[PDB]
Amino acid sequence: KVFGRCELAAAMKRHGLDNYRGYSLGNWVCAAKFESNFNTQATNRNTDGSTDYGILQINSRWWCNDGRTPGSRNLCNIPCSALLSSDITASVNCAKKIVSDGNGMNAWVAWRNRCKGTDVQAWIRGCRL
Ligand code: NA
Repeated sequence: KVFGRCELAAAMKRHGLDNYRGYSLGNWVCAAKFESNFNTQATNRNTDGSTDYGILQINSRWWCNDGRTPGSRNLCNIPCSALLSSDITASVNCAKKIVSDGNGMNAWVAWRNRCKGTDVQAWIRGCRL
């Protein structure tokens, strides 16, 4: 599924991401925009052989099981394929554990490089929330 900007903002809010660990909804929408372009089916191979899955490009190195990432963990206790669902529940639940792990949204390098410190409220402007 490719979400609209306001459609994803609404889904993230419904799933309790809005101000989760102090990150306003604009931060989550901005991160999703640059990680996946709002496409739940996005996958990208990392040089280390891990893979990133879904709207928030969650990495098989630590967070999900894809069966092809040697020496990796599955800290969200999920098949990485669950991160590709049109339903964002598994991505949201797993993103709550990632952003809780000590470095907040810096875990998303595209968030650090493209969202952090910017006018992230612009990402939910005009949305009926
Ligand atoms: Na893994």
